[PDB]
Amino acid sequence: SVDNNPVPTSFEKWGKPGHFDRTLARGPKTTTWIWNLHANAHDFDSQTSDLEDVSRKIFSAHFGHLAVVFVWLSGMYFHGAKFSNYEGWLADPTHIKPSAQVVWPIVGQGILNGDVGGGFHGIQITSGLFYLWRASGFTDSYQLYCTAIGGLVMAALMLFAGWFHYHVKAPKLEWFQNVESMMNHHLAGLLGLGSLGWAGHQIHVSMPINKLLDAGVAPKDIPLPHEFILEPSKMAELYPSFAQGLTPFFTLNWGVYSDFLTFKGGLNPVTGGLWLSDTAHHHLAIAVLFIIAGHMYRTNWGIGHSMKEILEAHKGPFTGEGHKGLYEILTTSWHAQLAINLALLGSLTIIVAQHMYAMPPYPYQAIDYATQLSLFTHHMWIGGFLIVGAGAHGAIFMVRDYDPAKNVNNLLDRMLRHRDAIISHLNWVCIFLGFHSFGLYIHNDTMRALGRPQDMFSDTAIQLQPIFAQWVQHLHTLAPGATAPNALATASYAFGGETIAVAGKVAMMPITLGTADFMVHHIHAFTIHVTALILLKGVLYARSSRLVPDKANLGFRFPCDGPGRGGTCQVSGWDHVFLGLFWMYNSLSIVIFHFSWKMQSDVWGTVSPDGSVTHVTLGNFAQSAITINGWLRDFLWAQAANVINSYGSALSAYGIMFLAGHFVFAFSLMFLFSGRGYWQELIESIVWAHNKLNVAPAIQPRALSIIQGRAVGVAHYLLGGIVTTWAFFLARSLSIG
Amino acid sequence: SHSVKIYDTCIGCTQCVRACPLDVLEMVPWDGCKAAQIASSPRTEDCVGCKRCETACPTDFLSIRVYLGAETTRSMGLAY
Amino acid sequence: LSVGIIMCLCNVFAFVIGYFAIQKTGKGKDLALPQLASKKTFGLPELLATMSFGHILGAGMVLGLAS
Amino acid sequence: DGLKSFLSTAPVMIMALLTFTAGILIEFNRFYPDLLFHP
Ligand code: CLA
Ligand code: CLA
Ligand code: CLA
Ligand SMILES: CCCCCCCCCCCCCCCC(=O)OC[C@H](COP(=O)(O)OC[C@@H](O)CO)OC(=O)CCCCCCCCCCCCCCC
Ligand SMILES: CCCCCCCCCCCCCCCC(=O)OC[C@H](COP(=O)(O)OC[C@@H](O)CO)OC(=O)CCCCCCCCCCCCCCC
Ligand code: SF4
Ligand code: SF4
Ligand SMILES: [Cl-]
Repeated sequence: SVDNNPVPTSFEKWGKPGHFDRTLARGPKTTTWIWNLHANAHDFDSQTSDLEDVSRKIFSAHFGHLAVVFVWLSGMYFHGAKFSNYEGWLADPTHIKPSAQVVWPIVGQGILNGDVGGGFHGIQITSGLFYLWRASGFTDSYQLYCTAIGGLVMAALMLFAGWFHYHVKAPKLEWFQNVESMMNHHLAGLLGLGSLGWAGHQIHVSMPINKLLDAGVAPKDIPLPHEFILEPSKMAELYPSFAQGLTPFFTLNWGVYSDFLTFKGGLNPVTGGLWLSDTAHHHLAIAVLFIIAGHMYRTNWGIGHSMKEILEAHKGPFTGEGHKGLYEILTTSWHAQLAINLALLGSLTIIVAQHMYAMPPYPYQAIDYATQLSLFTHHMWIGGFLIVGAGAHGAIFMVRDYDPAKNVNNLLDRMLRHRDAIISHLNWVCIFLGFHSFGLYIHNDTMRALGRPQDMFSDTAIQLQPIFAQWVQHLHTLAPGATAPNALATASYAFGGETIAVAGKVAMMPITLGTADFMVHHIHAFTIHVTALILLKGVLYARSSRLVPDKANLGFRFPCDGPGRGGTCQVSGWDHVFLGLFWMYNSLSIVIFHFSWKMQSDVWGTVSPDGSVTHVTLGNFAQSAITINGWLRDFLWAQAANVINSYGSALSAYGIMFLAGHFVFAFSLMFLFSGRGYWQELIESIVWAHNKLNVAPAIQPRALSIIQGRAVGVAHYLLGGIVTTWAFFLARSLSIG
Repeated sequence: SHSVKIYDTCIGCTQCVRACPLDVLEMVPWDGCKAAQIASSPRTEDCVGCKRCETACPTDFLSIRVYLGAETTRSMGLAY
Repeated sequence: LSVGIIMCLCNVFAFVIGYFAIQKTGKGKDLALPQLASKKTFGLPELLATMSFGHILGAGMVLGLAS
Repeated sequence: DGLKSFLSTAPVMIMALLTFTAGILIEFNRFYPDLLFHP
């Protein structure tokens, strides 16, 4: 069921902007038209009312997005091969910092081409590309160039696939609605076979040059990755399990392969990365479990499961008709699927951030504290943005695609029927958490300021010991040998163990948890609960409330329903997204500040040859992170000295963005604190001045809309704050050393 | 209660009455316009002040005007 | 390498379970038309599913016995 | 002929003019740098 040439390819409609919207195609009258145009481009459900054409547009846009990502990755490989020092870093890891951006000498900006090692002048890259390339077995610039060329070819393939699947041969609706096969094809297909292929790549290619570089072989003396597969004698030379071939695999004797597929745990004490044998065995187990999972649902042969029948069988005495109907929602509404996928992908990116620091999987990434901090913070911010988008598209589904006649006494209807109880209890939880975390900080600030340190909440005072987290850390410490008998080391040394001391620097130690950790974890719980409260109230009240009973008729994105009923501005689901964006921003700023301070205070530093570690901020987190003043002075004021004393050096760009973000945040407050009536009257005065000299434009200038004013405000606020924190974090962690 | 006034530029398009979510306005017969009808507000004690009727009005400098005044349970839109 | 043959032949408990628990057996595109008593009784995809399940429980059983 | 008017759209002309002016300024700096006044 594939259509034949639905949409012709013509250059004429490119030159008439606003073709997709009926109102936009009449032409511009006010400037809002222009601002409507970019606002209305990707809302495919609003332009066309048929689900089929919306699905075609989404499929071709997905191919275009994949093309954009491939262009970005190809550029990264090209900048790592021509304008980088991957050659030179690879022979000497701990004398040379990674640098993959070379900047032209112009207007004095060549100062940013700093000395990174081996006669190189360029920006020290902190994305960790070198450590992943070492973990994959890369050893030459020509192979990185080949990967860049292949990425360009795959981007062209993605563009051609998008053009083909929109304009030439495009599928029908029941192709998209066949989700039973799509989940099997994504589990046993993409994830399972991709991890099987990467496990095969690990075992064959990434393991030999990695273990030879850890042994001490120069990178030029390791010949090339393909000559291993040319001659299997090299594997039996190095891993002596490669003597029986594929025979123990098919004959239930997998213990022969317990030489390159292991269960060690911990880190490799030459690099600080995870064990590559551990990661290959993990990838193989993940592949087998995912192949097994990708044969659950009936696709074409009558064997499997019906997801509809599974959902319809789940109902109880508390939940009425249970999960009746959710298959129809998730097969007809793109927005509902987008909401739940954004939630789980944001949670996954946050899980990735939290798992990557404590179990560093790349060689020499852990001792590069800039790379660790950058990766943690970047993945945290990506996850938080995706969770806000999840709340957004849940509200969008509630406004647009919800139907009450086709959800009667199921779970979703009962959510809507007890949303008051849900939101009121979440409100009480948020107030309780805000008091019993931030007021603990306020209590501590006041008692320290009053000269009563024995009355504070601290380890040397009234103690708040996180005893459950300590007990779980203890159980993880006694895991390898008692509850994990075949595991050699612990899953991570953050739970308890000994300090890995690759080079003179630290990679991981037991992260102890005291009163300050208790306080900051309950701060995290509080802020996550408030962001969840905002987004869940926006979802549950997107259609109606006691204030506005017809909110679904007003849409998802509307400023207000007027000054009446006391005032109803910011009632829409979009405005709940707007507020949840700031609260997610606050939550993640505190999360990454906790991470940066705890890692600099109790983990990172310099190891003495006797076995003692001098930390970066000398363990001040236990006594200073219990007050707001300690966070202001010992964390913000103290560590901002690197970003403000950067001028005249190679880090001075991090100074400039430290100013520049401070601009944009403040600029945001113009849009956030004001309203468009003032700006429209001011625009009237400037139009009168333009009328005097006959320079009045034909498109009439207007103030921005109320929604657009809020959008510009939140965008500039988040941009300025994130750029400020990025500049501060990077100039601190490129000067930690 | 809020005050809803209708001025003589009304052309009887009935859009303010259709836009009103609380049944404040009707259309009564008139002679000042070609439609021969003018909006009226007999039920301003039910008006919440949402100004949807003002948004619907097509006459330049709207013929219907809502003035927020005394605040009641009905006017603040309270279900409690 | 002989007792594992008897264990992954007694894996046919998966076939026995799928005889009396699979909702739809003889429905697929290719359904193994020479039907007989106990080899191709329900169909090709039922046989494939039961042999995969048998291999799964056979691997589990042999690595459980091999302590 | 729609591509000619697609280039004629306002962002394409303003980005082309911005690139032209930026190229002129960058070239005048990389030929003759460090001018604060008229010598
Ligand atoms: C040269 C080939 C060609 C031609 C003549 C057209 C022509 C057309 N397409 Mg089409 N398309 C193409 C390639 C082409 N497309 C490719 C490669 C894809 C895959 C991404 C699509 C996907 C696509 C979709 C999904 C839709 C169209 C639509 C349309 C029609 C309206 C014009 C339009 O979109 O506004 C002009 C728009 C632009 C000029 C936007 C430019 C792209 C912006 C800046 C985003 C950049 C991302 C880009 C898509 C991919 C990455 C670029 C790359 C350099 C990395 C028009 C007939 C639409 C339609 O049916 O109209 C009702 C529609 O819904 N096309
Ligand atoms: C998988 C991810 C995903 C997908 C598929 C969509 C898809 C969609 N979203 Mg959505 N969204 C997402 C993530 C996603 N979003 C996230 C993560 C958030 C949280 C921030 C939101 C928040 C959100 C809102 C609040 C709204 C949408 C809307 C929409 C719809 C139209 C998009 C639009 O107007 O395009 C056009 C997009 C723009 C014009 C935005 C461009 C301007 C951005 C803000 C600039 C960002 C700054 C940039 C990164 C750096 C600046 C550099 C500069 C200095 C040079 C479409 C269904 C809108 C809609 O109509 O709903 C149906 C809508 O109201 N979404
Ligand atoms: C630092 C500034 C600040 C502070 C203190 C608050 C405080 C609060 N906001 Mg908030 N907010 C802010 C900025 C701030 N906001 C900004 C900038 C925005 C814009 C996007 C928002 C947007 C926003 C939304 C959208 C939401 C909140 C919510 C909340 C409440 C969370 C529940 C809670 O913690 O209760 C406990 C209260 C506190 C921790 C406040 C401090 C109390 C101190 C420590 C105790 C004082 C002791 C005593 C009372 C003093 C009396 C003195 C005596 C002489 C009388 C709380 C009242 C949420 C809410 O109401 O959920 C329940 C909610 O939904 N806010
Ligand atoms: C941090 C860990 C240590 C502290 C743990 C504290 C647990 C807190 C109290 C228990 C919550 C019980 C909900 C499960 C019990 C539960 O699922 O009941 C089961 C019941 C569904 O019963 P049925 O048999 O109808 O279910 C059939 C299902 O298949 C659905 O159709 O659900 C309800 O009644 C919904 C009402 C939940 C009302 C409770 C709201 C929960 C708010 C608290 C959330 C706190 C989570 C804290 C831990 C993360
Ligand atoms: C950390 C970095 C900063 C990230 C902060 C972002 C916060 C997220 C804000 C999303 C809200 C917008 C979602 C649509 C919600 C929405 O539509 O926005 C609101 C506004 C129009 O909304 P109204 O409700 O006025 O629309 C009325 C229409 O619905 C009916 O005609 O749209 C705009 O502001 C248009 C201006 C876009 C400006 C176009 C400039 C070109 C920028 C494109 C480059 C983008 C980045 C490309 C990759 C580099
Ligand atoms: S202040 Fe603005 S957003 Fe609030 S009710 Fe009035 S017009 Fe609407
Ligand atoms: S302000 Fe609202 S409730 Fe009052 S008359 Fe106008 S539309 Fe009706
Ligand atoms: Cl202090």
